[PDB]
Amino acid sequence: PRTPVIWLHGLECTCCSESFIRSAHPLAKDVVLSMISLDYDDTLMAASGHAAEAILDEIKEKYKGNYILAVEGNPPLNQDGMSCIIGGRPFSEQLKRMADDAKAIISWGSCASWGCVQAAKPNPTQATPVHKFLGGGYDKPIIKVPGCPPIAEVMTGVITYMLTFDRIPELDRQGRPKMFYSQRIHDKCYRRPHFDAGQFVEEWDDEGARKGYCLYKVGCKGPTTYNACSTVRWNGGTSFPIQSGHGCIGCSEDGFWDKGSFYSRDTEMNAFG
Amino acid sequence: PRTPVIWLHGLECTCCSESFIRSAHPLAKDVVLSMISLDYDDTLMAASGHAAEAILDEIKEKYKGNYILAVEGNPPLNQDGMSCIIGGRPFSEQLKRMADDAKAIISWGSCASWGCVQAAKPNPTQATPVHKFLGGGYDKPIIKVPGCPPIAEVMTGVITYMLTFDRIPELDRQGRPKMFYSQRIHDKCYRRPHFDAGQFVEEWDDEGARKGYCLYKVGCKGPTTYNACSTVRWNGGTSFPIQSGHGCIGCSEDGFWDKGSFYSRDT
Amino acid sequence: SVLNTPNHYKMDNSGRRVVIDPVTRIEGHMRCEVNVDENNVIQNAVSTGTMWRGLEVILRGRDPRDAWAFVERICGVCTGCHALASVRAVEDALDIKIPHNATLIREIMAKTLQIHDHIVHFYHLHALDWVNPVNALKADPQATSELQKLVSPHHPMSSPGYFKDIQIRIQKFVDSGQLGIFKNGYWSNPAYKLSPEADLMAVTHYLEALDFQKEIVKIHAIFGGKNPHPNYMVGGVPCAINIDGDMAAGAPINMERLNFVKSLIEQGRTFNTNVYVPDVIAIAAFYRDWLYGGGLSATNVMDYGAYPKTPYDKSTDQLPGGAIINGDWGKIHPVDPRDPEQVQEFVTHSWYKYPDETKGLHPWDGITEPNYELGSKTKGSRTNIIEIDESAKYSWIKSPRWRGHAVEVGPLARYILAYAQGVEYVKTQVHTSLNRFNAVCRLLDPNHKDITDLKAFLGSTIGRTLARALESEYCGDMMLDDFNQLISNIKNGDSSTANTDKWDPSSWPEHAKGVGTVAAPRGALAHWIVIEKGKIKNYQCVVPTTWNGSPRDPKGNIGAFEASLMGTPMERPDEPVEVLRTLHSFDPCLACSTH
Amino acid sequence: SVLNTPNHYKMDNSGRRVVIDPVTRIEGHMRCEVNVDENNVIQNAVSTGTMWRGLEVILRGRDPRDAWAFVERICGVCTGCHALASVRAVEDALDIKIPHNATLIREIMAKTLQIHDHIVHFYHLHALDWVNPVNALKADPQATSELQKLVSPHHPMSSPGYFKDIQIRIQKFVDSGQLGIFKNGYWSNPAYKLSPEADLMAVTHYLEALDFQKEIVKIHAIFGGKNPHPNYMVGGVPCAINIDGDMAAGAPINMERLNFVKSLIEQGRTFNTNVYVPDVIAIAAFYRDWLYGGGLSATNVMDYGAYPKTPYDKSTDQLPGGAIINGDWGKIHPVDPRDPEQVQEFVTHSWYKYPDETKGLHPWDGITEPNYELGSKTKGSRTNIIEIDESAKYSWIKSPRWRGHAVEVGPLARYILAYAQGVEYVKTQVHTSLNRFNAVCRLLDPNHKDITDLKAFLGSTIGRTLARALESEYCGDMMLDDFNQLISNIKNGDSSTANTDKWDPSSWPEHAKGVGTVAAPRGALAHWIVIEKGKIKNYQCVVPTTWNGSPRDPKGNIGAFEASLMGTPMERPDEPVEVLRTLHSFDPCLACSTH
Ligand code: SF4
Ligand code: SF4
Ligand code: F3S
Ligand code: F3S
Ligand SMILES: [C-]#N
Ligand SMILES: [C-]#N
Ligand SMILES: [C-]#N
Ligand SMILES: [C-]#N
Ligand SMILES: [Fe+2]
Ligand SMILES: [Fe+2]
Ligand SMILES: [Mg+2]
Ligand SMILES: [Mg+2]
Ligand code: 3NI
Ligand code: 3NI
Ligand SMILES: [O]
Ligand SMILES: [O]
Ligand SMILES: [O]
Ligand SMILES: [O]
Ligand SMILES: [O]
Ligand SMILES: [O]
Repeated sequence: PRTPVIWLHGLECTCCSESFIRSAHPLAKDVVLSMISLDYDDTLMAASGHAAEAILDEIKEKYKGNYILAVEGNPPLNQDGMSCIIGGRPFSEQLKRMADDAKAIISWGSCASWGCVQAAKPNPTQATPVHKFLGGGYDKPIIKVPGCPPIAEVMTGVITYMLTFDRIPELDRQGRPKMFYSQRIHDKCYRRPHFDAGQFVEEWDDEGARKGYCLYKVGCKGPTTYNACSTVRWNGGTSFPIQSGHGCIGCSEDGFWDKGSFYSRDTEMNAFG
Repeated sequence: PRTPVIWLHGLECTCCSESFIRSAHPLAKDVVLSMISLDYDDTLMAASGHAAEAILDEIKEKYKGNYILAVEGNPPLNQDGMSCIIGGRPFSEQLKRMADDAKAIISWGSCASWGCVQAAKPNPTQATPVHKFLGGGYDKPIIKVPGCPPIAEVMTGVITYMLTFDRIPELDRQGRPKMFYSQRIHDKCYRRPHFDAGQFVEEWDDEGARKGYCLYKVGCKGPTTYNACSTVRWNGGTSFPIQSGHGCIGCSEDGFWDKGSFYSRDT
Repeated sequence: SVLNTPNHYKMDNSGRRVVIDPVTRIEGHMRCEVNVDENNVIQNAVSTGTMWRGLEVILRGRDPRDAWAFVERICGVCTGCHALASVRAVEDALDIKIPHNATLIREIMAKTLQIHDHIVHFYHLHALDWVNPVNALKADPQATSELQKLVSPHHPMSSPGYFKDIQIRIQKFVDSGQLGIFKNGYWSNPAYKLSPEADLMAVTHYLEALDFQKEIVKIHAIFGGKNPHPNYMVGGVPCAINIDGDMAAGAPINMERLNFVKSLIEQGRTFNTNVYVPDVIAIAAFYRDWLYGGGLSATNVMDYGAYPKTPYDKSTDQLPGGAIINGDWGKIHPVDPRDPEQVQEFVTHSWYKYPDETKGLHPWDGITEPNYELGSKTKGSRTNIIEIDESAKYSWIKSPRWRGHAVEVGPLARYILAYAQGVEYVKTQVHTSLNRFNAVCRLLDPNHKDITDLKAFLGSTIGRTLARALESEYCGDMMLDDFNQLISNIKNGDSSTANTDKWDPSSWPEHAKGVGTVAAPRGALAHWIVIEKGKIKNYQCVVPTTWNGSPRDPKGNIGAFEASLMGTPMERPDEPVEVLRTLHSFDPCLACSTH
Repeated sequence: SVLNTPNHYKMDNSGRRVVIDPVTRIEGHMRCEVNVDENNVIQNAVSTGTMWRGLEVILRGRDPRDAWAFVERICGVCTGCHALASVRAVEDALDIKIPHNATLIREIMAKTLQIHDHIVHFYHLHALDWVNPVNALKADPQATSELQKLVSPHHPMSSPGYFKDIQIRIQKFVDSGQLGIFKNGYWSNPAYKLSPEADLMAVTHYLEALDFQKEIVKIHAIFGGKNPHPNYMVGGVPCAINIDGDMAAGAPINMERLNFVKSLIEQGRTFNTNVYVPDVIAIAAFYRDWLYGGGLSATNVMDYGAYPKTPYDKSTDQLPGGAIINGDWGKIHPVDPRDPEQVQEFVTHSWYKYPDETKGLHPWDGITEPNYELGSKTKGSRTNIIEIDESAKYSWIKSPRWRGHAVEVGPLARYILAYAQGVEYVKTQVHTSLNRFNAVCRLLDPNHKDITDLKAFLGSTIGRTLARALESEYCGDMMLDDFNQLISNIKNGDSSTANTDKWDPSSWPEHAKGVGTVAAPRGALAHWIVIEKGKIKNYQCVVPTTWNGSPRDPKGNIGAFEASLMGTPMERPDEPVEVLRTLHSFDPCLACSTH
């Protein structure tokens, strides 16, 4: 029998669900038919309304302590939580109930990990990442898989790791799997030789742009951003933001929306600053 | 009508033909059915013997001045040229004859471009690259597309450029298309951050190897090698030598077999 | 109560109330409540958007050049369309004209999104309202192959053994007792009308579409870095072109990348023509006697218009816009997103506050101040809604109107508008689709009488679904034309991709306002920006699902979702397949609707 | 002359002489000459390798650690097998044991090569000896679909419309008058026995195989950087493994790379079983009356043996080796590549010199000194060979013998050896394949009497062709096993990939010798190295096509190519379809043969 997965959706844009189904290997079809049991997921699921709710009830008891709770999006705390209503009740109540009997949590994406766009100033809904919502006393692992969205093969790679090797992958201090989040973009960037030579895009579509010069001067946040974009890359290894000519915007990092303008130059560059 | 292409084969291993059919986009099937007319190619063609030779005769005359001559491999000059025999005669005579009425030549791979492995010391057959065999008087473009073999999409990219844009691509001083050969591996290498930090593989399967550290100290020739391996990459963008853990051996560069041990540093 | 709406509906909430919360197989969060009469016919419908994030609020004070990335995150399904609206709105405000190739690449990205979004919507969100996978286990593989060959003769994937292998896989899945995404489906409801063989074909194609969809978005990865959420920028596209020059292999766009795009385009065209369009036609034929769900599409439709063959010349739009009102397809009313008397948003039945709530605000004047407040007739409590009170505020969705009219937006709106404006590609698609539909109907019913009434055929849930598929096909052909134009431009010497004349805010006027429009997958999208001293002073979005999913306005007009449900009989009100089928035909994007 | 060979042939060159130069649809360069009697039956056959490069010479003085990259370039078709032989030879000489994962990854690369090489050989090199693309244009697409469903019920790609679309594309190519690779093919020769429907099915599959083949080699790209010509190293594999640790995404092998490999493996298995194997069986049935070409295969076969389930333990070889001589399948003679009385190479009829040309040299004692010299009975001149003089030196291929015996090598040799040694997987494949063959024959002839004689079945050009396909299927299954073992090793804590104890030449003995063996796609491969003071003193290769394409030895025994043509009738000697079909069934690699 296949590992039960409950995939909840809070305040979100659905990019993490979309990314997941882009996976080249394993295919999403095979993950759902043969690897896990995707027992609840508002995006793909047959049942609605009362029939959907019933599933939650049933899984929760049938598989108490044995389901993975995957969370996309996040709970709002403003508007008495009714800026995200599910079954007539705050999403936060759904999240808490299912968290209580989960084996482990996967915080998909920057929304569940950190807050993402709805949490940017002034955060009208008091959108709150999963780990902060559950607080310091929550006693099960929370695996943060950040990015807006994460890379597809990173998402399915986390799942296949757990299914193949029978353990939670090693996590850094922020809860991110070292499998994918233990280097900065700039630590494995093929444009680095240009950075080193002082060869930059100075203005869009300049000489440097057409040669693939470094994007630091046009705002690349790769120097401060931990992700697999420059190694695994995106959409079956096709590209990543920097390859296609736009700097990293920092989208896996806590607080990236408020770090500064995407076209502001990254900090912490000198070891004598 | 589709552009006539005559693909000759001298002394070779056939890796350039193999690479060509790996092309992800365009597919080889589509190149041959719809883009070019692959009129002669010992590897894939139906006809043999006399029937095969007859096509060369016919294409030459019928398309005089209007076919692209693609060459894989190279002509030997030792053994009276009979270390590469085609139709009972030296390959060099075939090459000369077809070069005389080509519109342009594509020198596929390091064999046709430079000499490759058979030309490494002491070069028993006096294997000679196409441009040197034809000499300084040869009056048509020779497009060198080096590498052992070249990347598949580089090979089909050269052909699609010529068909789409109606010109020979701009070439560097060595005859290589700037489209693909105007940066060194090291100039676009994703392991460069490690080179810069003095983070190297020092011994196979060391800590550095397991973190993807730079391969300079185990002999990577990327600092002196011009190719698209670190940008386009190999086999539908899947990998390249360095990504998979072995240094570049320099395989697109003239003389790479005799530049020293592959595991000795690039100096 | 019985409410007689100005748009000619009688909303009657005295019958039995049915609540659907969550509405699944949408993006985001929705609640729908209906009332049914003693004959199980819907006599009232209530559309509730159940989420809000506040992007309009979050944008205030930020740099207009950054906005696209924020608003792109309105939605990961229609990923990129908000970025495109944004950059266009800023370029409008600042009088920026972009290079040809930037226009084309943006259009290529847009048409990629349309194809991806439409295909995934039909198979992965919609199909389970028409397809019963459990019944597919009853199919004969040889008869399934026969059906396949008739539905789509060119599709190679028809072997009986292939269908049998698919069937074995789904049987294994079911026999496992872990039914996952099929658990608790309404599979015994007679509202499901396909044969076992058609169910098996359709499930087969669901799987083929899940495998296919990841390929087409590689066009976004090439031009935009990644999918979801490709990159954009004000003044051009970031994906600089270098085909033949020094360092070309290191440029974003080079020969190899162009060859890859060509390949991807062709794969998408083939899937449209061989799998998606033929499936929608055939499933429509099985459902030929179920023509409910037309709603407003019968009367009031709108789009801003898109895809001009000549950049910046809307008379050349390949999906021409305007508004048809009161069902008169002979009168195309021009739509101006700048006119304060045209697009207006009301909040009387929404969870927002205005100083003067009698007003509809044009979006340059828009206000987004949350006001979560339940009416005094609510059953339940503030944090436990049992039956929402639709006489008061009942949604996070604002109420957009056009000159005070409620309209439907989306592919069907655009198809009606294009048909009515003499777009020959569209007319041909519609007529040949009708002809194909009637042929498949005659396969199924040899006494079938051909359908000839185009208003009846298009103005339905089936017609809405068909128009979406046809639009996908049209987008694939247009995108190929755009690619060929890009190649031509490069061949004639133009590899330029960005205009930086107005990159620096020192070049901007102190005060500026702009609007950017997009033919987004779900209909008419626009963003309205007000800039002051380099910063965003106001930023208001009105998105397709905002229109369609709208609650009532101060005069009581109902929006497109509510209208579409009125008068639909349900086999089993408590297993509301019909509701889902019709709502899903709009492709609701609830994160979009509320932003 | 009439020459009565010690291996029981009568080579008679008094009949009409037919010259084939070039032999196309091989790797590299070959010339073949035959003589036919008055009944157009071949009574003499002459194998000439028409190229030489001198890799053995070139290696002298170089570092053993570099050798693999040089010898890999012996061949880009069987790309990697020489690298593998090389590192194994150096590791043998220096007593290096590699980690289990290195063993496994090398086997996965080897099996990837087998599959790729076998599929491309059959479709792209061999098929046009059996398949008439012109006749495919006469096929009925509906009857083609029916044939396809019979040949391979599980393959999905069977629609009549698909086969019609393929036909349309070939018709357009023909209609263009630019016939390219099909130009002047022998398409009116009655040696072509397929129905038009089988020809169309097979052309369809040629195109499917051309699209597929580029996928499987992505396994080489992941473990070895690139294909053709993946990287290797002495003591391990360079593709270090890090699944879970710091910087895993930047390691050569991580979780995503493993998932990619799994996907690729399964795609290959599927193509083997659904496309390749069924095609060869079905084509064989159409050729059931054409059982020519056995040659040495049912008397004298050899392989070194490969793929041990327990590393470094040959009694566990999944393709066990040995030599069968004189047709006694009940006696497996052990083969020892170290024994100077076993493998020896003669040059009596080759373009080389030895000090004592009467000797056969074991490869540790081998000599490669070129001697291009034509016999005084040659028709033509040194640079214009009209008819080669096979009584003298007539090839760049040396003459390898095993204890003085001429033997055939290749997948057919391995299948006979494996069958004879009780390998149940192989026994099952042979018997099921014979049954399937006879089933198709009876579909073609209800009056068919089943073929039961295995020596006659397997010992033919058909059998040689079938054995190659079966081997591909077996390699896919074994490769999956290897992958699962690699995952198990990693799960139990072992991610190691290299042994560096002997990396530095200071750790080496001043004198050492070694031999590395491989079950290469075409048969028995070995490299013999002699090391002196850190440098290569001697490096000798004896490759599969060296064995098969061998010229005569001092006693007059003929090799496998020459034997296989003897006794074959030709419909049209000047349109030598039968010669091509049989030579091609050996998959000649002439660059390999001569190195
Ligand atoms: S700043 Fe950005 S583009 Fe430049 S080297 Fe670093 S990560 Fe790459
Ligand atoms: S030496 Fe080789 S591995 Fe290191 S950065 Fe340069 S090219 Fe990359
Ligand atoms: S913007 Fe995000 S997708 Fe990667 S390159 Fe930067 S972390
Ligand atoms: S060895 Fe050759 S394939 Fe590329 S990485 Fe170096 S030029
Ligand atoms: C949104 N479409
Ligand atoms: C979007 N609606
Ligand atoms: C070679 N095999
Ligand atoms: C290889 N022979
Ligand atoms: Fe949207
Ligand atoms: Fe070989
Ligand atoms: Mg708004
Ligand atoms: Mg040798
Ligand atoms: Ni959306
Ligand atoms: Ni070979
Ligand atoms: O969206
Ligand atoms: O959306
Ligand atoms: O949305
Ligand atoms: O080879
Ligand atoms: O070979
Ligand atoms: O070879």
